[PDB]
Amino acid sequence: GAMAGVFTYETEFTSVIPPPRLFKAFILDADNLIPKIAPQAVKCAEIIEGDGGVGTIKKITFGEGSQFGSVTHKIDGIDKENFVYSYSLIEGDALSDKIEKISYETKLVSSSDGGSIIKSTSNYHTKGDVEIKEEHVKAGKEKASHLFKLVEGYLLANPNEYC
Repeated sequence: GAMAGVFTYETEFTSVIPPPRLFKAFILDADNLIPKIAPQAVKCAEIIEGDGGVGTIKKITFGEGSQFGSVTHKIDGIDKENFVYSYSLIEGDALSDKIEKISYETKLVSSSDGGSIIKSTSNYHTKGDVEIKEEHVKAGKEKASHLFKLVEGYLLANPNEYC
């Protein structure tokens, strides 16, 4: 059979919002928060199976900004105490004959200046010859970035929320 491998890519960015509020809002309430503040980004998020914990399958339908496309995610793990959230891409444009799955990890690490470091790990499950383009990968890193700034901007404007 064809060669199975994992291509791992790691990216980091900072936030003025510390991990508890940021993980509660940006991670745990993404289904409610993002459609509400960025409808052009996320139209809706519907749970296909499960209740919200590990093993939950959910479809995220994009707004006009992503031509009303969609992704299907499986929740691999949630650590509310360590601000870690793992999920896999089980249906999406990023998948192909070459890339059968993409496992993701988002970790919120605190800093002594009262903020967060948002560490994102992308694990591509490859089949056969590996041909991962830097432009294709960075388009997903760029993607997540422009949206987080809408989230950050809203949390700063609404301090009473997610306390």
